[PDB]
Amino acid sequence: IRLQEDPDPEDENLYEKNPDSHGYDKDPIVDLWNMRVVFFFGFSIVLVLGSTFVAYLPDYRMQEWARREAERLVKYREANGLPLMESNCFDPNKIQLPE
Amino acid sequence: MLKIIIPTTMLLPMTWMSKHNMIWINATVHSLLISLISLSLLNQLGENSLNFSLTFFSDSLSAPLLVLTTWLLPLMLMASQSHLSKETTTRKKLYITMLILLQLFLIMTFTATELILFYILFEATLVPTLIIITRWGNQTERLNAGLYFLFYTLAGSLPLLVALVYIQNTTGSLNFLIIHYWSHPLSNSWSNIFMWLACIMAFMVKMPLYGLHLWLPKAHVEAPIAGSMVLAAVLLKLGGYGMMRITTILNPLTNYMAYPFLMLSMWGMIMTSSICLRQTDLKSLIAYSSVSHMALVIVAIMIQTPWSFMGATALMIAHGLTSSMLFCLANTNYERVHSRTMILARGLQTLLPLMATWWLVASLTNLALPPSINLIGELFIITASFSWSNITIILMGMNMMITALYSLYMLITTQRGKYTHHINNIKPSFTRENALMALHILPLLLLTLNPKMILGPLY
Amino acid sequence: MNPFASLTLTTLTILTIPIMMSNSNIYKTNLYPNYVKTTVSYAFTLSLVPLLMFMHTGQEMIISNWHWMTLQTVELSLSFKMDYFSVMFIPVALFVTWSIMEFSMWYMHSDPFINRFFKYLLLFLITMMILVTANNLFQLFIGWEGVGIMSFLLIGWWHGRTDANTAALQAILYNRIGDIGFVLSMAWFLTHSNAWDLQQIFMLNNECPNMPLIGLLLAAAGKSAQFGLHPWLPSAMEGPTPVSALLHSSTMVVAGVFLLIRFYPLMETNKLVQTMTLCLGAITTLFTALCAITQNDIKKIVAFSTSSQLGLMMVTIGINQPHLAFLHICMHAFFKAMLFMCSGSIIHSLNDEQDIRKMGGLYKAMPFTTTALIIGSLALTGMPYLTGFYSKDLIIEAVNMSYTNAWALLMTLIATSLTAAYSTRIIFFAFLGKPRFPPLVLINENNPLLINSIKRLLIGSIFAGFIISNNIPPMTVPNTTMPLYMKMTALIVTIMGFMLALELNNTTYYLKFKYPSQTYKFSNMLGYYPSIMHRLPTYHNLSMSQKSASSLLDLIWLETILPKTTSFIQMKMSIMVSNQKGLIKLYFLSFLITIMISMTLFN
Amino acid sequence: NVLQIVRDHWVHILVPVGFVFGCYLDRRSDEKLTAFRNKSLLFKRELRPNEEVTWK
Amino acid sequence: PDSWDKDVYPEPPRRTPAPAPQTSLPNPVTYLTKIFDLLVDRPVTLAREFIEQQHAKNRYYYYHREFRRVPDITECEEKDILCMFEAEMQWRRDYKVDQEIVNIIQERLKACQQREGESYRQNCAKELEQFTQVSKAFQDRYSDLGAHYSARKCLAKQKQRMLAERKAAKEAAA
Ligand SMILES: CCCCCCCCCCCCCCCCCC(=O)OC[C@H](COP(=O)([O-])OCC(O)COP(=O)([O-])OC[C@@H](COC(=O)CCCCCCCCCCCCCCCCC)OC(=O)CCCCCCCCCCCCCCCCC)OC(=O)CCCCCCCCCCCCCCCCC
Ligand SMILES: CCCCCCCC/C=C/CCCCCCCC(=O)OC[C@H](COP(=O)(O)OCCN)OC(=O)CCCCCCC/C=C/CCCCCCCC
Repeated sequence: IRLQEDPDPEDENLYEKNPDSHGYDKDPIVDLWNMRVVFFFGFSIVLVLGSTFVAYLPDYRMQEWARREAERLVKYREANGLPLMESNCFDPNKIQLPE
Repeated sequence: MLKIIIPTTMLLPMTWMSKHNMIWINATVHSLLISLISLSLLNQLGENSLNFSLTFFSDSLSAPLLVLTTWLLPLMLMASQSHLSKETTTRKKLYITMLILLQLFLIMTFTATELILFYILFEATLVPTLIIITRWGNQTERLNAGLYFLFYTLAGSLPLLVALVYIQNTTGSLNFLIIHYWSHPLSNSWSNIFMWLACIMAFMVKMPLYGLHLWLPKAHVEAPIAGSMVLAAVLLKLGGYGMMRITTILNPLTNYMAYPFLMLSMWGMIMTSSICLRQTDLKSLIAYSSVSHMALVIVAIMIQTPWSFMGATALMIAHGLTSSMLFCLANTNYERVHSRTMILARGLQTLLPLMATWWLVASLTNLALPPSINLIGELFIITASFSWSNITIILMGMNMMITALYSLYMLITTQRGKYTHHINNIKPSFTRENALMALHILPLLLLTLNPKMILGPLY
Repeated sequence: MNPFASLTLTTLTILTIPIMMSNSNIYKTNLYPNYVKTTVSYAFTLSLVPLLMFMHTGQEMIISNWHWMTLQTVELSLSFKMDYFSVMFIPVALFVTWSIMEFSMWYMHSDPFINRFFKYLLLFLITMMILVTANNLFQLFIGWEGVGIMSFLLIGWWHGRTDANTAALQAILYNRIGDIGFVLSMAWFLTHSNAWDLQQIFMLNNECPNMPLIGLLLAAAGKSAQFGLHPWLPSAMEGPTPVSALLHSSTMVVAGVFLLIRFYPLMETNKLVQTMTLCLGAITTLFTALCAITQNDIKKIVAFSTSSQLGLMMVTIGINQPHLAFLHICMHAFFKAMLFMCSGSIIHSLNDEQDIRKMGGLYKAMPFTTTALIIGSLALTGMPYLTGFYSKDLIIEAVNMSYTNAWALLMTLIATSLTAAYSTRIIFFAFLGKPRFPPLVLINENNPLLINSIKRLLIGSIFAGFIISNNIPPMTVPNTTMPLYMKMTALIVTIMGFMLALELNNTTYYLKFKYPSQTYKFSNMLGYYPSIMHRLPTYHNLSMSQKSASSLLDLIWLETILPKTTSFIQMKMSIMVSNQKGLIKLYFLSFLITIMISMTLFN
Repeated sequence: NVLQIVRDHWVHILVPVGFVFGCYLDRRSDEKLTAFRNKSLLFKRELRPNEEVTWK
Repeated sequence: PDSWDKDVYPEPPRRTPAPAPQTSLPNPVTYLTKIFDLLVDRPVTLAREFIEQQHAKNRYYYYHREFRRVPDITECEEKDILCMFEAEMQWRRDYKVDQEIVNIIQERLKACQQREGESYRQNCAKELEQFTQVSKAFQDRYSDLGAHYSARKCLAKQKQRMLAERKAAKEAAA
């Protein structure tokens, strides 16, 4: 031997001392409460409440507003015979081309 | 963003003042609460971003990454508490402090509004990761892995710093809004070519790009479980976010300078999938799968079309979740048998059924299985690449075939077959491990249910 | 509201219901298989009702109930197309699944995971229904991959069997090539039509081109096991007999044919793709029949018969007769499911013996399975008034009367003859003669479940073809006038195959032994395709994956270029700089040289 | 006893009070950027009879 | 129904043929339709009536947000950040509205194809022309702007198109 080294320790099994162990801590009470807080907070709170919050987030992307505006524009344009989509985004009168 | 930044800086003293047996409980509970608070950033506008103040802003691209980071912190806490049972109280608190500092730096990086602050923070993320790897790694190669990771990132990113200060001197501002509104075309000159190279190469090394990726297998194999989870889930997404941010000022030079990177990305995607086909180590297989997916993201960003950006963002989120779940499963297998060899342990389906179910789900999400967000992102990228050119479909099909091949090869080798006779220390799966897998997999399916939240600003 | 949409969606939802109840005490007990069977029966009746609604007035609908997401100008929504194809295929699939589930209640009684088996069967049924009723390409792809992965999970039912694992992986590989084709078609369609739904695709693509149609053809070939991508289907017989009866032969292998049917306007618009489809179907049916006529595993023989029928369907699509293909799909589902159930009964009675060389005497040993198999083989070969008559006879007549490839027509006729031949082989080597099984006779086919399931599938093999043919509206111009010899071609070739195969089988009783011929060796070993094409490409790919990519590039040259050379140069320069002896004379002479250089070279 | 509960569980308020302080600081930063309030061309409007500012 | 506008979403008048039976056999479709109406339609109608009665007791309203027009990028001066911001926001809103217009036209096309069924190639030629025109205009507007599109890029593209048209007209007149 070249050192005064400890031998490699044996692997410790949590089920030996605590057959109904959740694998969080060696202490049974702390292990049980760690399982309880993780499950409750994570699953219940985060998953369920965040999912319903995201589901019912207000339509700030203006999808339905854009649909209503498009409906009004289509109705007005096809009622008056105008093209449904104007070929230019900006006004050629307001655009000044070089000579 | 202060309502999310300050709770992390309060996580730090809480962890350092908590009892010796309550550190994990307190950290997990309050990390979950912070994630729930950060879920409120997903309410974005369709016109512009959320400008909180002069320093921080949130966008449709920044919000999913912030939510992913905040959700990822407690999972890393669970895995770390798995593998650090015998550590001393001070060292446990130091590990939790490193994780908290990494999360804080990542949040500030994603919310930063200037390119220089973004650079400072995304370089500051190196120190906690390097310390974690080189201090709590298991094998000898952790030191070499840390050196490779550090020097690859820094050699990539220093020219980015020089180019950023040059751009500020030239134009007047590094603010993202100003450089977006006041953008001017980048003429075809050698100086512009080298500026483009500096920025793109920094973020490509961060991606990583094929040929500049060996640090990724070295670090991911040799890092502890928390380091492996954070490195693949989030730290690989800094390059993609940066490239999606800086490409505003690099046009139209990107049309001419993207060919070598596109060829590298496609061919290296094929090559890394082939490498996955012949891997004797599970963590290495997962690492090279990560490289292939990030190469696909690089292709999407380089082709740079509105359909490619949405696919890139969706694929980044999906890959983060999937790679984190795969690393967790491999870590449980390793803790069972104390070795990373793939063929050492077999029959884990007849020895551990629920873990076999988790493996099946993770491998199904790893390959593009509809209607998962993985498939959504991959399909958008494939469509954009098809519009770009019509042989990219050949390359993408080859990659998909090899991806399915190696994913199912890993699943069959680890789970199916007959159990190894001499391995009799495989105890039943823990409630902690099962909860970890469930919390990895359920958000992915919920994001599949609601997909517009991870498609970025181009949606 | 019209009850059409409500009843169709209700059938799909009640199919999905028992999956939700898989986390309950009913799933923990032994009533789950009966529960699933009852649900499938109720769904079958509830889907029979809309079939009556359609056959009266020809009502068709599309239901875009749920809007998923809008990619700018492309709207992806959950839409269901309830047309002739859907409302005719749903009740047939539900009926076959009901029969297979009762047969599995009998067959898998000793399996500890019979509940999981039934849950997997129900999931496959749900995914197949999604594929059939899908209205847009994304939903069609969802059903595609769902049935693919369910096939993967059910083929490798016994996880301890390396052959089962290899078969599952092989099926996945071939289906992934098909998926490559499918993704190509989807990408082209979206890029060039701004849509992923059939209505806009048909409206805009007045002349569909080679790239999308070839993508669709490749996907169909991969899913339906045409030539080139065929071997996965015969190898898929590693799973339990109920899986082979329900999934592959009856419902899943017709997914590619169904996909090609759903794009029949585009197929009509193009011609080169039609020629390619005709040639592919002809070569597939010929090759599979030729391999079938000399197999000794009954499941293998039935699998090759299924592949030959799929090739016949592909030929039918290629001659621009999409509706005859669908009719043949239905008839083939019926009688092939019955044949697989009879083969499974024979296998289970002889203690898991699947060799016709060990079967014999079953004509009188097992009466009911004997008569059922005889009826199924008569229907398969095209008996003049059975279920298979109303499809195969018309298909052959249309092939003879069309402007087609002469070689394709010849191969189709030869394939029909070889179909008769292998049906005769199965009957002769399984039921005629003296017993060859082990002496302990455990033969018992008196189970009510097996008897009732075979009874239900037996009435369909006789009467269903007549009803379906006489109820559907005329959707094609009949071939009223044709020469008498061309009118009787199918019967003539069928009888010739019967006679020649019967003579060749009767020659086996002689006390004469001869070494096998080269043709026999070629046909028995599946044409050597699995050997060469499963050893050479895989060996080369796995050798290049390690010698070139991993070792030569990643571990050697990518290391040598950037990180190793830099470290070597820095180490050499560091040694050169730090190698100093600490001599003031030396470095003061260096100072003098530096002073001179600074004075002279700097101005 | 009750004191030991507070002695050990007093760290559970640090994150909530940090969240409250962060919300307060967000309000403080928002109140410093009120230079174009009720002045943009798009959202310019006359004030309601019983209001002073359009937003805080 | 009054939920949508019949002009925006046209439907041709529905002509359902009258039943003319020619046999004494009872109609299973009619019998099953009567059973379905008795067992399902009446209960769902009663439930909906109860729900709508509950709704009418708490009737409240929501409005459609109105945006006024603002000066556009053509009027904005160079590097005038406020005007550029306003013009960019207005341009993005107009882009969203145009996308929804294209979506409406596509929905019309799909519905007409499904409704006509076997005679779609002839009876849907009217909706195909409108879709062709709308798609052409939308492509000319926002065809190749890229991921970082902006009102400035759209204006530059329009200027290039106008210059090309002027050059073509001059060449033709020469
Ligand atoms: C590169 C070439 C590419 C070719 C592409 C095209 C291929 C077309 C294929 C056509 C069908 C070929 C069928 C036979 C091949 C498989 C033979 C085999 O393995 O049998 C063992 C196998 C028995 O297996 P086993 O129980 O294990 O017994 C072990 C053997 O005994 C062990 O004894 P074995 O090993 O001695 O048994 C084999 C032996 C005995 O088998 C036979 O004799 C079978 C004969 C079948 C009938 C053929 C003549 C049909 C005449 C029809 C006449 C009427 C025409 C219509 C007009 C009527 C009014 C004018 O056969 C031969 O030696 C050759 C038979 C003919 C081969 C044709 C392909 C030639 C390949 C290249 C040349 C090779 C030459 C050298 C051979 C190798 C070196 C020695 O036989 C069967 O199961 C029955 C076979 C089927 C019989 C009925 C076939 C009817 C349909 C085909 C004829 C056409 C009918 C009309 C169609 C419609 C026209 C419009
Ligand atoms: C589009 C680009 C791709 C085109 C095809 C490329 C083929 C690349 C080959 C795949 C690489 C293989 C990597 C590892 C595969 C899995 C491991 C493996 O090899 O298992 C072998 C496994 C089991 O062997 P068994 O035959 O069952 O014998 C069992 C005895 N106990 O067999 C296989 O799965 C091999 C299948 C590979 C198929 C290769 C050839 C495929 C055919 C391609 C050409 C056909 C084109 C189709 C024409 C369509 C016309 C419209």
